[PDB]
Amino acid sequence: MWAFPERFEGRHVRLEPLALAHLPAFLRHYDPEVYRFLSRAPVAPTEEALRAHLEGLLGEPGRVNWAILFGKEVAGRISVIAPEPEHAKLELGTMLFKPFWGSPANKEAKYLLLRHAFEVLRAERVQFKVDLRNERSQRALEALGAVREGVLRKNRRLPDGAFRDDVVYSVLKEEWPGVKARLEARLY
Amino acid sequence: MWAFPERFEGRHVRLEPLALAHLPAFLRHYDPEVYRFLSRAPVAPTEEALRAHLEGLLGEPGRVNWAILFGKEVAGRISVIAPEPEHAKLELGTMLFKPFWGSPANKEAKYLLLRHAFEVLRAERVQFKVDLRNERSQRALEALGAVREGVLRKNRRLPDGAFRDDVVYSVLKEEWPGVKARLEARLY
Repeated sequence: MWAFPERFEGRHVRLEPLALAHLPAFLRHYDPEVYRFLSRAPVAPTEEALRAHLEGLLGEPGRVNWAILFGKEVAGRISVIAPEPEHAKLELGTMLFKPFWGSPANKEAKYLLLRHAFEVLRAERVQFKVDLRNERSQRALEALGAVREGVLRKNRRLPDGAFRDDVVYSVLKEEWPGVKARLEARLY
Repeated sequence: MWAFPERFEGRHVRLEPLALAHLPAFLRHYDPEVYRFLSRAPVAPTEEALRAHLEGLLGEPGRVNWAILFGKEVAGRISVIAPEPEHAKLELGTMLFKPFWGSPANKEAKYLLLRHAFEVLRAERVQFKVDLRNERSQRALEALGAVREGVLRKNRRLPDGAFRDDVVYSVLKEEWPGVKARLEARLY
């Protein structure tokens, strides 16, 4: 199994293990737009629905989650999804609360995790998956330098029964130096 | 959970649950080319290596496997991989022994499973994944009418440490009638 740090320290954010103790941050910054392109979105603007969503993140087998701390606030979370050491690959996904969109939080959280994945764990592939309707995130990944591999059509079903398409992107180990450079220029 | 038939009866082949009892067929028709683009390929042309490969197929969580019987021979196998009823999708994969390549076995096995998936289980998406180096299978899926969605770069690692790219294809429920028609014209 791969081991990851419980905590990361960046110039703009710090990461710590996501926990139920972080729920208040989720209750303080609820905006449906933040969850609309995520699976198992909170079903209502309530503590119960948000608790269920957070418990879902913490309970997914193999998933490792960190809260992203930006100043005195929890800005969101970043997750290592389905890590597969045997294939030297993993998936990375982030979600930031609305007030922090456009802050350096998302980029530095990714920088910290990508660096550990590629430089320490020697991952060959890190993939990202986003809803075809999530333009904002596709632009963010394009800016990051991730490669758009394609669209998994009707790859997820919502509670109401409608289907969504997933755009798959990836950064390969050979591409990390270039990606790292772009991120450092933008962050530091 | 989705329920599948233990047995299928076609005009050219019949399907029955894959089992250890089928191992002799694997030992009677060994050819490394048949496994070169599959993960966990038999590590040697031996009973032990082939037994390990077959046990691997039977032990993968959620995987449902059938032996394809063509006349008095076991021609290969077909598998439902990672079925996810909650998202109305599954993956389908086949492997035929060399002597049966070009026979109607592969197409009818797929026809039978695709029909059950789309018409009975109401699947919205059936995906196929093949090694970018497996030209033969990519041509077979093109002929089937599956849509090439993209290439997952360095998506699997081999025992020797080299990486392989996976081409992802899919057939959506709306596309099944067209696919079914092409298959029936070719089979019947």
